[PDB]
Amino acid sequence: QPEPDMITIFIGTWNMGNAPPPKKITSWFLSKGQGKTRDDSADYIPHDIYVIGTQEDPLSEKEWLEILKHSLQEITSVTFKTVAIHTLWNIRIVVLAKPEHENRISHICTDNVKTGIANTLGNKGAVGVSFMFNGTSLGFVNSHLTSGSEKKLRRNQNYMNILRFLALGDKKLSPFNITHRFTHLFWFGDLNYRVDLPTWEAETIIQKIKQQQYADLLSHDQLLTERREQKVFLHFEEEEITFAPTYRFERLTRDKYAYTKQKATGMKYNLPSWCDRVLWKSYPLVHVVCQSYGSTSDIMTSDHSPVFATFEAGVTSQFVSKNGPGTVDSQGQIEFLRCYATLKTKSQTKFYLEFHSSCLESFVKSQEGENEEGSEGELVVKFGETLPKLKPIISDPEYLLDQHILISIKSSDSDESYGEGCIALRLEATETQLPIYTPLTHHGELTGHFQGEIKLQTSQ
Ligand SMILES: C1C[C@@H](c2nc(C3CC3)no2)CN1
Repeated sequence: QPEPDMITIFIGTWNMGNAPPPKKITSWFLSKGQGKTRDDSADYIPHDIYVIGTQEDPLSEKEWLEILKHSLQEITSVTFKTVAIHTLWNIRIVVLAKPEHENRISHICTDNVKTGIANTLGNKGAVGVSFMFNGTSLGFVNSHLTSGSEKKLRRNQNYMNILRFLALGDKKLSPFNITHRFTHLFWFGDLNYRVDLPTWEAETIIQKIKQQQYADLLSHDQLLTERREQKVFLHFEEEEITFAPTYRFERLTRDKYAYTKQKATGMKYNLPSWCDRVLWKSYPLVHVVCQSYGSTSDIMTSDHSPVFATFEAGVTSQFVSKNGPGTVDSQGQIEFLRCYATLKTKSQTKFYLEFHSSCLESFVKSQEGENEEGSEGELVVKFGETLPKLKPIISDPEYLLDQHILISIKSSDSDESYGEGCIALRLEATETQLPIYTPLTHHGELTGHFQGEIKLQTSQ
């Protein structure tokens, strides 16, 4: 039975509006409704992994697991195994996988983050799951961010608290937050970003939705505009939105958007918005292809419609050689040549690098770089040809070219990371000096760049 080099992943997000679901929710898992939808000819083909995020979920874990498993069994005739379930208040994440994957999945983590202080602590935050699928790390975040059209900045703050404080993946990757810990990271939920148009334009917006003319609405979507201005979700992807706004509907129909201000809304308007979203971030040059992104039309218990997204995701096998794991493979090496970091910091400390990768027995600390001034104000940290030669555990190019090197640049004075990035070993050539580049971030915000050349030796 061969190990896969691709799997498909279903991501669902649904704000259930504190109501039980209807008796049939299969359209959700089949990616049927509006937007980029899945071909009828695939309906019986199970996804490898289903990740369900709910918000305002009134069900017990048991109640929801029974509905989910019975739904998937009805669609696929497969009895899925529960990988993980984690709930914070009424925010929940469930991960189900095909039974054949049970001994491919390991290192299962769960965590949550509560966002806000005093007033603003008590119902918003995130839950997450991570695990290994053979040689591939997968992370999943379901977040319910702050509501309200005039709180986009609070949403952006919620995002930065969640990526700082959600403790998933390999705790040895200590300089790295979740945005660097996984081959593939999926972040979804009721992100609560709104279409920022005047209240008076509510009926105009509704008209546009009935005409399926989303362009003038998406140009005002706060998540798209905040992302374009690098305020949030830096280096994440989202598939083009081709489905109607998923909020705020009258319940038991989808024929009416309920946007007017009410006591129940705190006298806020809820103009039709794409609150419910799926984004991802994968390591450079790993296969990830969105194959569906849309909303259901027939699930009407909530004032939100469910959103689905499906992905092809590249995966690698758990590699064993005669040598590694448990020793180095003298036939392999990674050399970083003529490298320099460009940092936005005003601080004058010395800096050193750390190289972290599951292709190394443990992380490698460099010597300090040489600080110079850039022509436009910047700190440039030069490493020359002084960087430690990295000794991978396996030299086989079928393994090594699929790996990645995480880089942290740290202050000698404080040992704190000023920037984190990732370099793919999927090179155009081995034994050849080739340009490398990564942006550097810290707390998910841009702090600089790392660039130079790499020379990779494999056993071929
Ligand atoms: C309910 C179970 C659904 C299902 N059929 C299959 C295979 C074609 C035999 N896999 O799932 C069909 N109707």
